[PDB]
Amino acid sequence: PRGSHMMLLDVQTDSFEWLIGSPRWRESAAERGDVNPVGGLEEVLYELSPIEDFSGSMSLSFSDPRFDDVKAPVDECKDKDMTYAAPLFVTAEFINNNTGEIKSQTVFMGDFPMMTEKGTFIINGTERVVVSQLVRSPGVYFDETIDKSTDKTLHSVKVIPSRGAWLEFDVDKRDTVGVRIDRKRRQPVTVLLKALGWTSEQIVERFGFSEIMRSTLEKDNTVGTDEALLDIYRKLRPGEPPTKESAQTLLENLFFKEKRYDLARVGRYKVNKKLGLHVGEPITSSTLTEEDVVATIEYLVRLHEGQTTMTVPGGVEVPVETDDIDHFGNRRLRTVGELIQNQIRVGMSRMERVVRERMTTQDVEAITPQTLINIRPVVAAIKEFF
Amino acid sequence: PRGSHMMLLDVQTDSFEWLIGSPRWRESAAERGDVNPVGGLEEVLYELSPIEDFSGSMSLSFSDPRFDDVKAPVDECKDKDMTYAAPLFVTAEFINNNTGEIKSQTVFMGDFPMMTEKGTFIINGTERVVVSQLVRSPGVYFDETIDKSTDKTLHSVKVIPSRGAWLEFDVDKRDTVGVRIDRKRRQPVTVLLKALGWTSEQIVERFGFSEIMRSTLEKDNTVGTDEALLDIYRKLRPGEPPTKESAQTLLENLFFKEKRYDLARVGRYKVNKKLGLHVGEPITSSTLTEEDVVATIEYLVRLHEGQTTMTVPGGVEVPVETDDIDHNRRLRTVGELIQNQIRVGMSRMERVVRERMTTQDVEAITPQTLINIRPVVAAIKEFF
Repeated sequence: PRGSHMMLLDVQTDSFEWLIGSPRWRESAAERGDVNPVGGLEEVLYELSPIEDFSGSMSLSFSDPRFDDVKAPVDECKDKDMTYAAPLFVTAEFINNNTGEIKSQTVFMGDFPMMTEKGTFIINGTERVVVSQLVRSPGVYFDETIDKSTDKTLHSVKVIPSRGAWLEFDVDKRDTVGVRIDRKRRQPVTVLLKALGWTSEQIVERFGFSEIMRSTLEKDNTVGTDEALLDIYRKLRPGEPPTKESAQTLLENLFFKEKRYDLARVGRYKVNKKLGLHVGEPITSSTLTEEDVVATIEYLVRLHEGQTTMTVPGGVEVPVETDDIDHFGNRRLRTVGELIQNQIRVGMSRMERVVRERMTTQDVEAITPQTLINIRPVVAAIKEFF
Repeated sequence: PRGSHMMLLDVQTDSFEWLIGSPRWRESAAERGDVNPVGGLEEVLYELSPIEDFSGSMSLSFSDPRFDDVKAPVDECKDKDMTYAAPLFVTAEFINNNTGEIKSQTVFMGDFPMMTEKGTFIINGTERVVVSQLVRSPGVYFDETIDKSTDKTLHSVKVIPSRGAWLEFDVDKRDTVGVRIDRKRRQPVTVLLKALGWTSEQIVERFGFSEIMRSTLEKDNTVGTDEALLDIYRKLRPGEPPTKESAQTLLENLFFKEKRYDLARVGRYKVNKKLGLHVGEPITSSTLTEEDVVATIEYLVRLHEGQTTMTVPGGVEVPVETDDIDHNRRLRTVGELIQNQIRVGMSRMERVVRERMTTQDVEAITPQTLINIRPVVAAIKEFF
């Protein structure tokens, strides 16, 4: 329950105009100034494009989202218990990287519920008002709890971007240090370290001061960078055929590429500040770095052993403490358009999984965008939202 | 932040029709089978009527909340930075109980922001959406906490009504049992007991099993009921001269009178089961009782003692445990939200009436001389 107590109608309706990339939004973005304006649905399509198989001999890209006219007037949608919506169409482009052949099509991506003049939606005849929400603002947040069972003191940390996957570390009751990538299952943190190119020697050179890091390294079953990369792939894409190259591409696109990851200026500043990085640098790139990952793990571990300061290589000394003040200032306001955009992403990612798996079972000459694209996860996500 | 994630527009517009007691609502509430329907503003006026002076020699009562036409239309209010509103009038009659004379007048209560067809309000030209909230449902809720500085287990309890003042008890890290009334400042719980007419002997008799209750009673600097009542009044009403009577009156009005306090049937039931009170008896009232207050303190105290069972005098055995307040919760519509701000404004308007009832000449007293609508317009202006 994180809804606003009060909303400005115009701010929310403007955010829906943005989400659908409407003309009025373009001219409002043109006056207020200025260029590089990207629609909400535009962004989502741009983010996941291109979708590739593990080979990767196939790619599929999305672009140019637009709408047809509404299927029925509002009053007709009310007196017939229908949803006020407009058909969504995108430009999908399939590429066979072996031949270089390109197959472009227009694809229907489902009926998209449109905001009325009242700033409302009409779902199944019922008029609804979507409320803006207060969510955790970008940053890196450390905390402390007590285990329900053994009553040991536990520490965890969340790297929360403005946009993209979550990265979570924790010390558990079995004295291990773990990593959760994109809310997936828990792995020993040494796995992620190796996937980034760290040898066991470098790991003990850096984290040898901690015994739980030395024990985690022992009870860690991966041997080498390649094996760690594949363990991550299996945790994130179960049932799908792993390769060293696609897992490597996967990890890069999760945190280190601007396309699907963004801390934004506020997140990048707060991460630098908290960990003592970029001591004299301005904010340019808003992706995570290898330094951020290593620093965060070190911070968590020193926090667990009861240390109060720390200094990363080339950084300044910072206090090591929980961010227990995870209230007031550490929250931001997500408009209606942004909320819908987020649910679109979720549906899109499930659609993206089906594309990859259909790329491995379909005949490459019969493969078109239409054969690859199942829009059900997208219409189910919107359905779930309302 | 406790707003809904989604509202149904027809629910919110209906709640506003209910608030202003419109004919549209009165119809809608007739076909639904609601017998004897009462509007939102109408309900509030009843809760505070009549306002009687201490001596019982005069009274002031309110009725018939009604509106004229709105000042400017929606468009005109948007263009001129005007608030889209309609003047509110009530009927207020003053009775002199000595002479039997009645003085009835129509009183202006201020400009009332009206909800549009979009479920919005135009305030100074800007269109705004008030959001329904999810609040804690009625009942009595015990929880457990760990103090960082001592690793001590702390327990707290909140008695939440459907309508009215909160009541909180807690065990701190100094092993004192305290109370917060209407979310005001903490006092030792023995002050509340003394204020309710309990003596130290009666307190030691009922709560002697607890060392922290003995300790709280020791460190309690209040001697007797009268001193306890004054201390409470000081905490609840700062800057104001504390008398004997206006302290007892305040405490009665907080929890034990229907005018200002309502557990609702769900609350009354939940409190009964939790504390093992009136096991088979039917619900006759939804106010708090002294029995509830004492039982709640005892529960919290036994909870801290590590005890697993409690049997209140004349009650049944209940398990002693914390509550896992996960879900419950209830929905407060926009109309109900506005109604609560009206209550606040009206209650301040009420205190001024009582003040003016003392210092004015009864033969010159009219409803217009008693009613100052400034706290009401302030509560409304603040809300939006």
